[PDB]
Amino acid sequence: DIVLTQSPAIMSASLGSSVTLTCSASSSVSYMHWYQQKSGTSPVLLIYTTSNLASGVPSRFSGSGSGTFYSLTISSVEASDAADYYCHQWSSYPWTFGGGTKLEIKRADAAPTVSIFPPSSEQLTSGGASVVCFLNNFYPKSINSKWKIDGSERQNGVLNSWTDQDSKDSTYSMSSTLTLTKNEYERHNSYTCEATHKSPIVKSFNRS
Amino acid sequence: EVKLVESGGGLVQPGGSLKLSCAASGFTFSTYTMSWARQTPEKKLEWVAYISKGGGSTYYPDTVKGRFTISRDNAKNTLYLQMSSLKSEDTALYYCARGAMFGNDFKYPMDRWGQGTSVTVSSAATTPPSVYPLAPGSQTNSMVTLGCLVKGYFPEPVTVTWNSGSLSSGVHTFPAVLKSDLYTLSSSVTVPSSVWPSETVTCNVAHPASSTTVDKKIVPR
Repeated sequence: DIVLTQSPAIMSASLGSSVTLTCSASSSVSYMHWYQQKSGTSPVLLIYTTSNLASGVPSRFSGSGSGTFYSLTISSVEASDAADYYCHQWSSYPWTFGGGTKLEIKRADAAPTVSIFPPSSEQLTSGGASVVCFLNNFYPKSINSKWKIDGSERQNGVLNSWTDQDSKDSTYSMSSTLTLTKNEYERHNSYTCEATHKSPIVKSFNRS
Repeated sequence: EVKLVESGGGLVQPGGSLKLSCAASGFTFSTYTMSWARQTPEKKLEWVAYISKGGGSTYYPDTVKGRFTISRDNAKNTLYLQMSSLKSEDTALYYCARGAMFGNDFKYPMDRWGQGTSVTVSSAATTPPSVYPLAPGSQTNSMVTLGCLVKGYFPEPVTVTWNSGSLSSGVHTFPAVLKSDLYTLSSSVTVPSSVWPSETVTCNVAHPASSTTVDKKIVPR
C-alpha cells in the first residue's frame, strides 16, 4: 500500500523548454516506472526500471531516482506532450500508482469559435428543449460562458464540459447545454450565449 | 504489433457478477505473465490482478482478493477476469495488460494496455439516450459546425462517430455530464460549407448497455 505522491497535480510548460515531474514514495522502492495518458486512450509506458526508455518513446524523455524520490524529465516540451503522467511501482504488493500530474502547454490566447443551436424539432416533440453552444479552439482553459434568454442571464440548468488540451494546437474546446422544458422554451424568443475571459464572442437566435 | 482487446463490460447490480475477456495477439501469449488494471470514475489508476504464464499462480490487492479471479486459456490466447460480489467501488474502465515481467536484468511493468471495457455497478436500470441533431438556426461562414446531442442515458459510455467514421477530422466529442441521475454528452464537427448541406453528414451513436444504435442525419432547418 505504498503511496506515490505527484505534486504539483498540474504543471505548465512552454514549447521547447525542459520540465521535470516528481514522484515521492511513502516507502523506499527499488525502481519506479512512468506512464503517459493522452486524451481518449489507455496509459502508455514511457520509462521502465527508473531510467530506461520504452520502445518508440522519444529521447527527449528521461528518468532518474532512488529510495523514495524519483523524477521524469522532458528535455524540450512539444505540443504532443499535453497529457497526464503517472508514476508506478511494482517492487512491492500491492502494485501502486501516483495520482498523476497533468502537463499543460502554454500558447497564445485565442478567442473561441462559437456556434449556437436551437432545440431540434425532434426534441421538442418529446417535450424537452435543449439549447447548445460550442466554444471551440480557445485559450486559456479558463473561459466563461453566459446564457441570456430575452436579454436576461439564465444560470440554472446549464451543463458545461471541457475537452482535454489539443495535442496539435494546444487549445481547448467546451460544450455548454442549457436545458429547458418545451413550454419554457416556447415562452421566450431570444436565446444567446456569450463567451468571455478578459471583447466577448456572442451568438444568438430568435425562436420565431 | 502487440494488441490486447477487452470485452464483456456492462451494467451490473451491486452484489452481482460479471466476466471480462481479453483477446491477445502480436506476441507469444503463453510465454508471458498478464495483468488487469482499472481506471476509476475519478481517473485514478489501480492494479487489479496478476497471473503467471501457465496460470499456476495469481496475485491480487486486498481490495478485490476473494471476489475477483484472474484466469487464462492459453489455447484461446485469452485472459479473463471473473468478478463477483460487485461493489460500487468496482465501477471502472478495466484494462488488460501484458506483464509484469522479470527479465534482461530489467523489470518490465504492465505494458501494451488494451483500450478497455467499462463496468458500472449500480442499482439503477439502463436508460437509452435520445440522440438529437444540431443544425444551424439561421450562410455566413466558409466552415460550418454541426453537432449531435446524446441526451439522458445511463450508464456511461457511448460511442460517437461521424459518417460511419469516414469523417474524423475537425471533431470534438465532449465529456458527459451528470444531471438528475442521467448523463448528457455532445459532439461537434466542422466541415467546409461547400460540403454541407450539399452532401450528407450523419452522427452515429451507440450505447451498448441499452442495445442502442442511432445514425442521426444532420439536415438543414
